[PDB]
Amino acid sequence: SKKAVWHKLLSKQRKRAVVACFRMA
Amino acid sequence: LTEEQIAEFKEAFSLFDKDGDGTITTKELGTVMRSLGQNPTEAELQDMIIEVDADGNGTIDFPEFLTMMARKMKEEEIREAFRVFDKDGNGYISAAELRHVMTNLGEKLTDEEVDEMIREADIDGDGQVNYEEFVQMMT
Ligand SMILES: [Ca+2]
Ligand SMILES: [Ca+2]
Ligand SMILES: [Ca+2]
Ligand SMILES: [Ca+2]
Repeated sequence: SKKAVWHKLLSKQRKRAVVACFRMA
Repeated sequence: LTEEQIAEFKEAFSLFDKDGDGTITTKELGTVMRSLGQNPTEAELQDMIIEVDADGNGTIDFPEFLTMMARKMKEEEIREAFRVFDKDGNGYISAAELRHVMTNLGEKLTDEEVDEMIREADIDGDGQVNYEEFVQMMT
């Protein structure tokens, strides 16, 4: 099953989007 | 804010709070950034904290983080996530778009892995992952 890979992408994307929020102030 | 939005943000906060102590430091921010393959400098880390650190104590608590996320709101995070995969915006994630996201996030890929990820998510059998299939996969 590849649900884990899908979940890892989502986790990383969420982190990347919060980093972008910090960057955008 | 709705409690559901506060709960999503709490989960977002918890992606950065490595010791779970309820504050995000520069080192915790830089750690996550490095894990994304960025190479932040001390200056950039301090600059990002400084804008969000309302009481100036040097770290970000959840209310400060929540105030930043609320200002952003002025879509749900799973919606924004789907939009990142669905780059052409047709409401469907194709294999090429999934390859693009895996590449951008440093996930090594193969065609077969990509096909199986899609196949597992693809309830209606159209060869792509729509939003409803996306959210079910994430559950
Ligand atoms: Ca912490
Ligand atoms: Ca603070
Ligand atoms: Ca698409
Ligand atoms: Ca489908």
